[PDB]
Amino acid sequence: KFDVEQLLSELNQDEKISLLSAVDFWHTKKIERLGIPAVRVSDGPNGIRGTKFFDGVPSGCFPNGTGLASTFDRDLLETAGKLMAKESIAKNAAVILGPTTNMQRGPLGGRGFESFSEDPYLAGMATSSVVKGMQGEGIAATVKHFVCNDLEDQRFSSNSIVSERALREIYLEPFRLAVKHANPVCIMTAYNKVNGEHCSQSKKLLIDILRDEWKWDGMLMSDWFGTYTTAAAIKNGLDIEFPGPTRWRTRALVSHSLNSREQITTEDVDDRVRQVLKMIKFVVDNLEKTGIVENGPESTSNNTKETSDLLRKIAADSIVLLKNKNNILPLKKEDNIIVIGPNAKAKTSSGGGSASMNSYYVVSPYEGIVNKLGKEVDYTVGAYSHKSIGGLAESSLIDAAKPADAENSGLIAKFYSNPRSDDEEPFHVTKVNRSNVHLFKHEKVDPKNPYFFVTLTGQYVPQEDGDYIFSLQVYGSGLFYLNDELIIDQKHNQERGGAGTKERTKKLTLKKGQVYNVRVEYGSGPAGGFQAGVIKAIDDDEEIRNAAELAAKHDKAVLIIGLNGEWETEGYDRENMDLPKRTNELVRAVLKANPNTVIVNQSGTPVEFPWLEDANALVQAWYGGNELGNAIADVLYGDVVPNGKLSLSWPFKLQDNPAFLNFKTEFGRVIYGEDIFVGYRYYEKLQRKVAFPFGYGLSYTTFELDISDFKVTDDKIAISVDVKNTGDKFAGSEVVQVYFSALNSKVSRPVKELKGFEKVHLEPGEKKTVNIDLELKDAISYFNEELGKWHVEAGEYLVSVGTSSDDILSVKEFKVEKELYWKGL
Amino acid sequence: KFDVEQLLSELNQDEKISLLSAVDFWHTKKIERLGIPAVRVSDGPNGIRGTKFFDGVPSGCFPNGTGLASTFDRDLLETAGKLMAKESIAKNAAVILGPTTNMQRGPLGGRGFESFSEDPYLAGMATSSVVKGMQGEGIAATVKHFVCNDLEDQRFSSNSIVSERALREIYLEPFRLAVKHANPVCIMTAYNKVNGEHCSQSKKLLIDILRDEWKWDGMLMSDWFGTYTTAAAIKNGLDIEFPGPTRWRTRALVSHSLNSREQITTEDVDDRVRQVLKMIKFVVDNLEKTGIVENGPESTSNNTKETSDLLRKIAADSIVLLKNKNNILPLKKEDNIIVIGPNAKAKTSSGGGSASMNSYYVVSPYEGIVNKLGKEVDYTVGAYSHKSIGGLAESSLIDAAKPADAENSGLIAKFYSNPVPFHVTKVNRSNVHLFDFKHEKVDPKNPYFFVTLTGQYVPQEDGDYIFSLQVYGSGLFYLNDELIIDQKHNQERGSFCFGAGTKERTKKLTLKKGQVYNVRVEYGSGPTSGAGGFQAGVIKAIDDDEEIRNAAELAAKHDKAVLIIGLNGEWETEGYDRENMDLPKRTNELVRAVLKANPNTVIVNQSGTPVEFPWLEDANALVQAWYGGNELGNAIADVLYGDVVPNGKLSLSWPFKLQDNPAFLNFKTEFGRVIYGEDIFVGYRYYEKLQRKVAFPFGYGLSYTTFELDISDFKVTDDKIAISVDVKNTGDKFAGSEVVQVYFSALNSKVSRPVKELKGFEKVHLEPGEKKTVNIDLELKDAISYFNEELGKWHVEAGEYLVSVGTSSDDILSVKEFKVEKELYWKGL
Ligand SMILES: OC[C@H]1O[C@@H](O)[C@H](O)[C@@H](O)[C@@H]1O
Ligand SMILES: OC[C@H]1O[C@@H](O)[C@H](O)[C@@H](O)[C@@H]1O
Repeated sequence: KFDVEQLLSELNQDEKISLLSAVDFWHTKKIERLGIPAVRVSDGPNGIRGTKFFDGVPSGCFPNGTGLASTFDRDLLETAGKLMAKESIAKNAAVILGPTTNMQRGPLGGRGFESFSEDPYLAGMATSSVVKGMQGEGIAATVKHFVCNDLEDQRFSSNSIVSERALREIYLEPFRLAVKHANPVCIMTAYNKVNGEHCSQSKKLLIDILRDEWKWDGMLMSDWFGTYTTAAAIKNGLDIEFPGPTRWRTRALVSHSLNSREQITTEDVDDRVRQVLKMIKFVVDNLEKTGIVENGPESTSNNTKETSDLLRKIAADSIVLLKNKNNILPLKKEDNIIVIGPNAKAKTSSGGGSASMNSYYVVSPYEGIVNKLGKEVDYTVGAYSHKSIGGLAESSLIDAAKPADAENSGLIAKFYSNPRSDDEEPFHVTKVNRSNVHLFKHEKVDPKNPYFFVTLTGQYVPQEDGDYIFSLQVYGSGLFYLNDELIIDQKHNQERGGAGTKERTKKLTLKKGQVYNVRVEYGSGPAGGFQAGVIKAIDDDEEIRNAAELAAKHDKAVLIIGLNGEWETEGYDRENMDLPKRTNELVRAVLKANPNTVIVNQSGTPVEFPWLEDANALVQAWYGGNELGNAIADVLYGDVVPNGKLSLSWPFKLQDNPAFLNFKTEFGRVIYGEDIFVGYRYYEKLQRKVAFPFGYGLSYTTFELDISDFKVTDDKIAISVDVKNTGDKFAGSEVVQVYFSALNSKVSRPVKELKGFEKVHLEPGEKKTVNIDLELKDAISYFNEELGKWHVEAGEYLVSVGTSSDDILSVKEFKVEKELYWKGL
Repeated sequence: KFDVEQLLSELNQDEKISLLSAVDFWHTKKIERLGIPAVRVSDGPNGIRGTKFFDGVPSGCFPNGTGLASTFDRDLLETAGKLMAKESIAKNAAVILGPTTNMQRGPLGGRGFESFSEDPYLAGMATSSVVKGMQGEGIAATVKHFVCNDLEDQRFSSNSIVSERALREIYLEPFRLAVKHANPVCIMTAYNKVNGEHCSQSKKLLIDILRDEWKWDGMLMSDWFGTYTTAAAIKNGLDIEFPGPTRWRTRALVSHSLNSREQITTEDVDDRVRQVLKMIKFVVDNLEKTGIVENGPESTSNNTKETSDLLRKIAADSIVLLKNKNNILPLKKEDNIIVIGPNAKAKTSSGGGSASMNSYYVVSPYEGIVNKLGKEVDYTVGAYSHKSIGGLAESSLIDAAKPADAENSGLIAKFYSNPVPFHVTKVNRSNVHLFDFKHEKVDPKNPYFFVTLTGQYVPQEDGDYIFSLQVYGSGLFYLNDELIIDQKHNQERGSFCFGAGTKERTKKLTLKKGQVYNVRVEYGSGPTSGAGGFQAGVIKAIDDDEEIRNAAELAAKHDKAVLIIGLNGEWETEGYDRENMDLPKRTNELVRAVLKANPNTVIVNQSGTPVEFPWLEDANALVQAWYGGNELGNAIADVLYGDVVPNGKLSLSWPFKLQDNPAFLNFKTEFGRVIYGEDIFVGYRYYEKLQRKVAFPFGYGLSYTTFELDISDFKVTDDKIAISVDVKNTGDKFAGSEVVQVYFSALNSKVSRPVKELKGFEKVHLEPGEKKTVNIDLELKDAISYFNEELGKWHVEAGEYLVSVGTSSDDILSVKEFKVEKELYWKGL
């Protein structure tokens, strides 16, 4: 018993106002007097960070959305969201800030890795599965970012200018599917504008569509700081401003607007408060099922074998095999192999930003291979591809003459009020594990005028002789000292490189075995952050040469390449679709030296493979979460048979893509020039060849399918597809994909549209039948912009059933006589 | 060598934003780096209160605006300007929040008293004159409130709905006249809306009209808290938010708006900042001439004879003699008088609100007469008419074991952060006004504190005493540590604190003459149940029926009775409007009784706006004094006795009955709106068009001498009208001033006009038999235009016009016609 209307009747005006914003970054407002508790929310869509970045409680990191979507497996995505709920309860977060489902209208989007698919049906069913899995556990979902936050560049002001047809068919559509099938408890409004109006105060989006048309009854929260007005946001449907303390909705701003008849009425305030109360009721109603403790502690209690195995399956099923000539794959355990490449020993579990977290652990691909084979594995780096140098904390000690324990590994961070007599004391001390230090709450730290200083210390011991490059990045100020000798100055002259500085570096000749003193004196942000790193310097030409040489001296090479969460991050978009640095040269040399090299690529979004024609085996890993390396091993050796399909089009070159010319905010606007033609919708219409198309992925076995039954009423389509593993060696899963085409429509349309899919597991020689039933209106409508309505048009239509958007294997023609106009769900 | 553009180029973005709001109730932002000092500003339009209300430095209270305009004396008004400036310097206020020129479309307006006149011409010229005086002495004026802040009711939300023609002709006009002749340094935007949009964010008012059309380059400040958006107020031309600390213009609100492309660009901000820079430049460029000292102290250095001379004079010339049958006046020293009435011994210097201040002294009328004759004068109170009961601090002592001295005369006030001491201040005024109470240990954003109020009280009489408590916050009143008055439990809504505080709660007790009693008031400030305030008071109860009789009989045994009546600054105040035009309580019944027993009585009324005199027909001598400021009593004497020959003329129409007024049915905010239904027909323009008779018509007042005039030269050119008027004091006993008023009529206009409109005036002082000539020059377009709403331009229409020269709107003595051959349409100034 938490009663929304009786509480609305009992709250005073000031309490009403106080419910319309969050208290701090993660919490709503407790109202002891009426039994209304504070609710914790937490990022993000691929696992749960909890209440802090710096010194964060470790957690279960899932694979990233585009990887998730590539499973084409609702049941699994549903399991995944169920796991995300357990991870959340472990952090005592009653509400998750995920899934994310904006749209990769082009490939360069900085958060492209974080959403699901360029296809609105796949995005919407992925979204709907994850939310259903979260909410079945009684943890609330927050679908974000509503809507058209499809690039990062200047997102707070960016105006997405988009027709009502593209808006309905591509960008609103995954939210519609999620609402219709999963009823999320919350939605987060976007930072941007749509057609001139910030989403967070758009009556069209937040009220006309979400409320009047869809009848969705959940709670809208702003993206963080993504509120832009006092009264209009309240009038126009933004239920709660995050984070607190409130900027736009103080008691004085709000009640002054009420008393002065400016814009809003008490009815507007109530309407927003009611919606907050309903989200609160969902949380309180599930407290018995979840065990959430208000302002409770955060643990690593979900860090179990059950969780590890599941994160492993999810990661392995995300992987997409893109090429496999000559049976390079699977590898045999007895193959003589070398592992090469910049991503080989990296732990690229996620993209950057709010979706990232602190992990229990991350298994590198190298380690995955080591674990697989149960012994040492030859290795060479081949080339570097980092955006900035980190790795200092990850390879440092407090006192070198003590063993590399967990208690002794890392750096000590000592916080100070002043930068001081011998006798000032640290007001906080933390063991620092990761080099990038992100800021953070303390009583000696003034909330929004936060001035403090960090003394970061430890010992670094070189494992090889030669040159080593040290680095510092600060937002604020700091100085780097090695053996109490200044080596890098980020105090005196500063250059912006997005709020903070450019990396400054110092190359130094060091000696294997010897203990050097690392001390970094940092100055608080005027809330801040910094990164002191170190990397062993290499001779790039010689290292390419070496990797080539080594590759020639082994049967097989495994080259692990790609991008990382610094190249793909909330905050900015990519400049280009290139792999970094000398990667491409590394790859050319290795392919020349051993043509039977398997290439495994980790990225959230497409990259150009210029050497593609010479690459005989190519695997798309994605960013795999905690178990990424094990999952990769599973696929390479065939303990998992690759079963993922691309959730994205993979064009040859950046210029081929439909958003090539409009993927930048210029004069504050982004024109959606391609209209409905996004992803494969674009490339099939132009008949432009791509490297790999939507829905593509190979297996180690072969499959065949046909429509084995088909029926249409005036209202419905039922289709039965027979699928069979025609191989005699591997069991495996195939993804049946159902596309619709209009054969004689008055209106321009995509060549075909995904409207169904089923994933089916088959032992060698096994045959199964999957059923796919849809209401016509789901399958064949388009949005009629002039009439302001969806339209099931009379005509002839074709269903195409296949294993990719290209690989169509069975079709059926049918007729539609019953025309229908509609709105809503 | 303060260079507006150099500074604007130099300020960083956070410095820019910090300029767009004030730091506290009274100061702008110091930018030390750039030698931009904190400008102090101060209320009000009739005297300079200074930086605090409670425990405030005493000042020179001028008479209230309707009084001032009644002088019809530009020179004298310009002189009061200078005096106001000098009083401003004494307080280290570089900027004055005045003059006030909203418009008495009806008589009931809470701040009716504060403005000048229902006449756009009179109010414009009074405004211009007062402003010229102020700014010749280098102190900046702030003409307020722009615009249509014409009742008090719900004024933060009130939507003044008014045609463009009325807007232009009546409400905007006095601002137009002030900008045109006087160029005030600042203007203050009104709290209210005009046709659906809050003044403080109306592009139409603040930019299209004020900037684009009039070309005025001053700075716009908000009324206090009257900002309602972050970005739209910045974009639509509101230069600075008052008071600090900012609500709508925090560095975060503004810079988030800018960075998120929400509504405002950096241009808009520059544009605001710039105007602010100019106001500051004015102040800086006059620091030598004025000697103002940034965050300076507050002195009473101007409490001087010279200054008192002038207040006495300005007060004297504001008085309007309305009736004088049978030569009851001037009173003669040898006359046997008794002074009677509710306002005889009271000190009603001003109207209520931000116009008020702490005075050096107020000479009551009773005292004024005492001073003139120099002997005890017989008196009886006659009746009470206070709205609420005060007095308690005034007539009390810290220790009963001491004499009635300076620092023993008051109560002690102690301030705690917990209920029952950061500050201790000795209190002499019963109204404890905490609105701008500042303190190191008080949060301006949340002013949470308590007051214990203490001292002892000694009654000079035997009977019932009525005690009173009034609060905004919470209060408890104990006499002798016994609970007598409860303002904690079940509060009601009444008129205290601009209508926000409590109804008066009182306790009748029996007391003993000379007996010491203990007074303890325990007060919680506003946040505990704006900082707020409270009032504890006491008054001697009277037999109300007997007290009338007593006065009536006493009046009968004297040659002449002097009956002092009217309102005061609790009946008439910022914050709410009057409910009716009635004299308070048993006042009328006193006058009916006194008039019947002694037909030789002079009534002196004090009000800022009209009241009904239902016994008008029986009163033979009737004088209107307004609210006279410090020298109010001495000025009443001067005119009563003929040392000043009454010379004021009414700034307002004075109808017989409230129902008679144009705004009878729409002088209340309803559904957040006020429909200005009478359109241009405001004041005399209403009455003359309806041929409705009034008790006393606009521009009316008597003398103790007689006058005649005629037009002795009349010339028309293309742009100008020259008129000459010969005026003679045709009496033989008294020297005096007559006011020549010049009105205009359109005779065959295509458009409904008023019967005539005030367009020029002159005051001329004439010894018995003296004749003089006065010369009025006016530009044609400014005399005879109406606003053509359809074309959105002023129109000088072809046809015939009539000029009426008279000594009131109802006493035309001479006329002249001219023809206008060719029309002109025009905008601007
Ligand atoms: O980190 C909290 C939130 O902040 C914003 O930066 C992001 O756009 C959201 O996706 C995220 O949930
Ligand atoms: O004191 C500052 C301001 O206070 C407000 O209450 C009044 O409306 C203004 O006229 C005055 O100048």
